[PDB]
Amino acid sequence: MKVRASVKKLCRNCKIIRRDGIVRVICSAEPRHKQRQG
Amino acid sequence: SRVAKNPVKLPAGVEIKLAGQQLSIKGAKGALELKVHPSVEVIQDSGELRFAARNGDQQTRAMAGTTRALVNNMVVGVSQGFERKLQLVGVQAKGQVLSLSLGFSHPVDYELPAGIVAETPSQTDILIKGIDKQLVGQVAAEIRDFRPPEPYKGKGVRYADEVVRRKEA
Amino acid sequence: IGVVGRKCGMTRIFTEEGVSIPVTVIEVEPNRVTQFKTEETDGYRAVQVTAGERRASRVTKAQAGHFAKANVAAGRGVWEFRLGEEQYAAGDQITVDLFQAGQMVDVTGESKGKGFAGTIKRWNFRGQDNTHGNSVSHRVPGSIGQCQTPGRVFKGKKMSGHLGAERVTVQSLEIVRVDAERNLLLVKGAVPGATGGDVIVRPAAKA
Amino acid sequence: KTYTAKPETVQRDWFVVDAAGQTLGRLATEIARRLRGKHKPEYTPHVDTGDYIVVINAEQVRVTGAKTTDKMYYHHSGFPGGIKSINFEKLIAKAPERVIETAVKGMLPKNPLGRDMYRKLKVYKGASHPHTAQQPQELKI
RNA sequence: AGGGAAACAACCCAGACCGCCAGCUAAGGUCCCAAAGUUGUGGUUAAGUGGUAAACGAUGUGGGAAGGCUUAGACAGCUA
RNA sequence: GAUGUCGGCUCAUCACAUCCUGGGGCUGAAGCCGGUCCCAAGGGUAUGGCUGUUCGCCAUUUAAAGUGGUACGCGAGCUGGGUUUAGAACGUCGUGAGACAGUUCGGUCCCUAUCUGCCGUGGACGUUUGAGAUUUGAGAGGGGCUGCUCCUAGUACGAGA
RNA sequence: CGCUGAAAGCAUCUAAGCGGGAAACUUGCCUCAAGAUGAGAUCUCACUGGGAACUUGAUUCCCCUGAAGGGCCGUCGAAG
Repeated sequence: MKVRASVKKLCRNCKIIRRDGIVRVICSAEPRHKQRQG
Repeated sequence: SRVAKNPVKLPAGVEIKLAGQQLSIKGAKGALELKVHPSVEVIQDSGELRFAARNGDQQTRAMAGTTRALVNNMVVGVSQGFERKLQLVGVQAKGQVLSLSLGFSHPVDYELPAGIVAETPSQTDILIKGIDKQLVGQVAAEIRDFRPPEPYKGKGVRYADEVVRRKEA
Repeated sequence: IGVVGRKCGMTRIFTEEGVSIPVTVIEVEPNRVTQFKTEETDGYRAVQVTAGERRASRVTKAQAGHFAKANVAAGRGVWEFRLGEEQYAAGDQITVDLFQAGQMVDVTGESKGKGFAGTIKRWNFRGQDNTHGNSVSHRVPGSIGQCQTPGRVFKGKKMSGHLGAERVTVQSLEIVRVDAERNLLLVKGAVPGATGGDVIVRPAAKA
Repeated sequence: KTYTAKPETVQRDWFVVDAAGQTLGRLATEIARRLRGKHKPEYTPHVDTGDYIVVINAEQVRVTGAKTTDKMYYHHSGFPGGIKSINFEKLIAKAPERVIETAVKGMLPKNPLGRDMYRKLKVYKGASHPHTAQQPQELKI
């Protein structure tokens, strides 16, 4: 995870999810583009 | 298009029980599937099964779709034996308990509940068989966190696919 | 379940290999069941016992009638033992036989009354200096609290007074010897209290 | 001069509230209203002209929204650091009647009269109460 | 001075001659502490937001304008 | 018509922006190590040489020697080394009395606790007739740390180390 | 870190529904604890006499009777 105040889709495989009230990003390619809240 | 208006198309070997509020699915190769169908839901009958909502909400719009999905894999698991081929290192299957020594000093023994069953078709592999995909996927995940896949050389228990992120140092 | 005895002082045992094991010897005159408290009639499961010999003129009529329901003819004190699932009739006699050797055990008595201790003896405080200019206060506590926030002393502040006869349990003491012919437990180590104080010996809570 | 109720000749009744899916504070406000005696024309503010309230199913009481996992209950033990909390659902597992008592207690006055009115509230846990001799009748059916 | 803003010279309403177990209002209010709507109609809001707050970041949701992709068969998913 | 400094001692108490110990994610993380970021405040969290020191610099340890609030916590608990009244001296300034981005030796720390607080320990009354004993536990407090050698195994991993 | 899973034919730990998960939290361990005025519970013991006035939870007064037990006191304590 990577905690910001501004999560973005860093590449094309990134996907933004509201999970449990948190704006997370899941990446199917690289787990370094996983990022927590924003 | 949306999935709740896609009918179930159950085969002949699924003898259901309409009860008004909750569905009860019986059949051969597994049975006894009960599900408390929610309040915002319609369960009607024909030659095939199909679902519709009750009221103009965005909460029940997700619920009718998940109810069609739950009864889809519920019916097709009453019909067929839901599987998973987890590939690991060393599997001494013996009975209702599973025995595997994943690189520690102790071989951690894993027991299997009612429903599920695991087999030993090869040397490095586990095939699972169960009637609901919920518990099939749950016991596959419960095997998986015994040892997650190390990227570098590659050790642990995997899935059937190969999308494991490998790195070189 | 446990047993009630009195502390007869400490002794020693040499083993044959040559280690001296420190031993307190708990003399257990055999304990006599007076009630059996059942959850139906009392709310919980327990057993009352007695350990011997009060005078007749020191047993009151209420106490003598309680000791005469159970045909026990009974003595100093009455103690209680919470039970899980054990059945005792109200005349039974539990002895040292419920202990083997090995057999880790918890022993509770009343500690020796130190009278009114100071903060050095009661709470292991440091003394201030004895010579380097120090005025009258060489052994007193230091400050109590902080200045105006909070402007009062916090509760549970460690101060002085009565290191006394509180109940103390000493747990996981090994049983060296169960001597049932003259009714003795020999117990590895120290036990709270003076010689002849009442002491309660029941199996270990941390097993 | 106006009427004053006087504590010798006050009439009291016994009542059973069935808290089997009632909102917590909307139940508590009618309970506290009836403990003070606000529903009686003989209301005098310095005498308790209230009724005895029995509440039976006090773990079936219900909070709305997310107040079940939320809604902390606090108490300070008196020692430093000794703040202590419990949420709604672990309190309704531990002591279920304490919920519907600290709701009604906070809505009563902070007086010796509020204590005397709180003594007339008898909340219980199951579907029964040990008060069949006082013969309570059901309200807000 | 009084009433309101929990408490609060200077903020709001209002300027106390005295008595009344009379009425109507202002500010502010009307579930219980605590006087008065658990009032009515139509919505919004799921955070306890209300009941602390900025750059910026979010398929959170309501509304209103517009474009083209719109069955010769579109936006992601199977038979060269 | 007085709220008596800096430091040390003694005793603390809270926060968490976590120093150790615990749980994770990513990695330019092969492993021993790490880097960073989350979660976590339960318990722990040096002794000294120098200087009045806080700090700092060293010496040697530790698993670690956390950062802060509390009248820069704490003198009706102690000290009184520094600043610091009156004495004296040096350098400097001033004709001088004297003075100091200054140094230097010397130099009185009062209180028997009424009330709140806190640690103990009783006396009264009440608990619905009274009594001797034994109790349940709503609640509250304490406790909670950690190192090393070995045992699978010089194995898994790594060309090797 | 997830299973199943839609809204959004897919994918997604989540929106329903189910799991793992830390010295934190609640127990477990020790001690105090019914002044817990919500004053709880057990076992056992003790008391089984008349009359008058005035007001009839009835109180007051007189006579008799003072039990279970508690205390004062004494000899003391590894208790103070």
